[PDB]
Amino acid sequence: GLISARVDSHSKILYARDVDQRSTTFEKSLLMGKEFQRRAKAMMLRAAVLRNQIHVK
Amino acid sequence: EHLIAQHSAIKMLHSRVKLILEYVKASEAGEVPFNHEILREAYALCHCLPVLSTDKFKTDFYDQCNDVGLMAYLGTITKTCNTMNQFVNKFNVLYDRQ
Amino acid sequence: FSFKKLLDQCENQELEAPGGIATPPVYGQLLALYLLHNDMNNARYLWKRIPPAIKSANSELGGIWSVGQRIWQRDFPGIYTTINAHQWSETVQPIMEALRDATRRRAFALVSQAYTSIIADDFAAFVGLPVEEAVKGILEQGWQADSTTRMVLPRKPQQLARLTDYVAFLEN
Amino acid sequence: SALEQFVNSVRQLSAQGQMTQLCELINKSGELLAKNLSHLDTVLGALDVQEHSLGVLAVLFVKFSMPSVPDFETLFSQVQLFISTCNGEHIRYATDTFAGLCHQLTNALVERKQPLRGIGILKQAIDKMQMNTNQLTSIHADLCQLCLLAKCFKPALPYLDVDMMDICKENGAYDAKHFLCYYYYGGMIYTGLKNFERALYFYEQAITTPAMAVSHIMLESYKKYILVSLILLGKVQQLPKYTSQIVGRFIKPLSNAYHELAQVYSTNNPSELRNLVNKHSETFTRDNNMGLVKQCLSSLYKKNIQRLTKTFLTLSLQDMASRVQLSGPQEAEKYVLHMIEDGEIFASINQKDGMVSFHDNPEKYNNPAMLHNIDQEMLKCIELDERLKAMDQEITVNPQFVQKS
Amino acid sequence: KENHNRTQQQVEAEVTNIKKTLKA
Repeated sequence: GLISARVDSHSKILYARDVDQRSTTFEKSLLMGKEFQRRAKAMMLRAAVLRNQIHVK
Repeated sequence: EHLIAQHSAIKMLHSRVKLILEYVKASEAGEVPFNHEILREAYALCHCLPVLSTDKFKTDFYDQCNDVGLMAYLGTITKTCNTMNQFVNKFNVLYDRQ
Repeated sequence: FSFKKLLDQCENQELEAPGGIATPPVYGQLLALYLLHNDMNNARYLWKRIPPAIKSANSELGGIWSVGQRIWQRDFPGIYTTINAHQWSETVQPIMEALRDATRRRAFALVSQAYTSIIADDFAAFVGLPVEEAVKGILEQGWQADSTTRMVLPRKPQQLARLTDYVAFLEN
Repeated sequence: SALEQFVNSVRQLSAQGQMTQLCELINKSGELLAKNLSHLDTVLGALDVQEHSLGVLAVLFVKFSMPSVPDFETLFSQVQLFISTCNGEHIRYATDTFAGLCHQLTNALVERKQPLRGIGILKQAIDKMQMNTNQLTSIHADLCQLCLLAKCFKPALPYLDVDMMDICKENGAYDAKHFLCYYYYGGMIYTGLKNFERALYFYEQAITTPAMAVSHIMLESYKKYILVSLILLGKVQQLPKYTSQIVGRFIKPLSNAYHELAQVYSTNNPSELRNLVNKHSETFTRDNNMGLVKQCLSSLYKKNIQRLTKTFLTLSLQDMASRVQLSGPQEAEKYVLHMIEDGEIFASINQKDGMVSFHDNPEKYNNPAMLHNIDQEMLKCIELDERLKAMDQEITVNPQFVQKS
Repeated sequence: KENHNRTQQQVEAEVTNIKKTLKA
């Protein structure tokens, strides 16, 4: 991540990539939402198993 | 309240458009002596629609829709975070186990 | 559509069985359908699900499985060669050729996407049609081909209620 | 004549309340050593559907009935007709015994060669006994085990795609073994169907069960979780913090081969990965984890090819093959073609120069399809919040609450 | 909005009822 660039080895040219702030914001927000949903649905199951006092003896 | 505020203005626009349409219908057959100027202005008004039906507008509109949708998704996530915080707090004060 | 109801019928047929094992024709039909929908995981699991004795009893299952291995390795030119090795039963005679057509379309996608320039021989092997399909590329589809190099060039081809629901959820 | 009085009491107790007396009477079993119920069974079974005889079936299955008292077909048909046509509500009053019956059915099917025909029976039993469509029961574990053993993963999909909320108590007979094995078998079913994200979720749920001892199901879940995290992701996902601190110090040393497999996987060198796989081939073959290890081997190449796009806009076939060590331009071309076909990468192949160009500009997020996707995500989040609020109100209305606060 | 308010007030009534009967 020191240099934001892309190498084209056909013509041997170092281009500069431009991060699309809108697209990267959207994808980061969607990934965060997916992670949130997974974490919450795991926490609900953990609450269910702790309410039942389920554990391995 | 917001939709009633929009309703109050759409009602006025509908009233004006209905009055113009009634004038055109009356001047059509025999009711009111028609003015060429007013009829031509009504034709121009009809030719003014659709308003900005270009492909460039249809992209900016969906840009705005997706921006507001992302904001709504983040607000929903925040609200669910608050609700799960409250649920976790009550679960901890009821099932408190050390 | 009717395909959904047909799949529902196969699900019903598979659901109940005299001993958990159904007739060989319906097993072959299910395996062919699994191959048709590219659901290869369930296809191979059905293949190992078949008991070894009935599996070795009939060679139609062997041919269907060989087609399955050919399509599993994504060996496109050999799919058509293997599908033509054996003769299928009459009740599935016209549909299996349809499966071939489906694979045809699949290959077309794999040429339209993921290929800027494709060798004519490799394109013909992927689509299966020897030389004539190349013509269909230029005259009908609209591509631009050139001779003496054999380089095919593919070309890449109700709301207000929702917002009210969102605001109602957020405001309460 | 004790039997006549007993059956008269059973008939009168039906549709008349006092279910506790009936339940205690069925619990007072073991003295019915006579096996002459076969001829008298088919007189009242058809009449008034099947609102009874669950206890008699349970006490018939377990008392030294190895080949189901050499009447396997008749007993199987009996339980088939019982489950297919049942009230569903009255038997829900005593689920425990029902679950036990299902367990016995599993023990009668997985043994010799035929665990398949019973899938469609526990399939109806699950939705016949459970509270709602999202409620974990011990029969879920048996259904998952039958689907795993019979190599028929499709029927269990509707009972794995839903997220469990609350677990049926089964009169205190729901052991943690049922939970662990259900989640482990769901993970194996999902890995069989190449659904690695949900498989990782299932394995993590199995691992994070509170415990104080070492369980073989937990250890196998840990191994397969490591493998699935190496396949789907490029690294072993960190386990959630709310795990038992004692079980997490003994299982890890046991699964050291998989941890060093991840350690050598993180070096992005396929040769060392293959050498170490050959070095502990015995461990993977004994644990039946082979096939997942080869999938890790292929995923290393796929991840190297994907990482090539994080630096290059356009690369030669020979250069790519030398960088990611496929030893041949044709193998690299086939790998990239398969990667684009599956949608894991955005690239195109130009055979005129033998070159691969990565077009890392997929989406602009300005189309109604993304609007619909965000709508679906928002709907899922809203239903999640509604479930959380319902659980919160339920925990508030509970009498023990407020009294303790 | 009216359904949310009704549910909130019903929950409030139930909790104060349980609090009253719990003070024996």
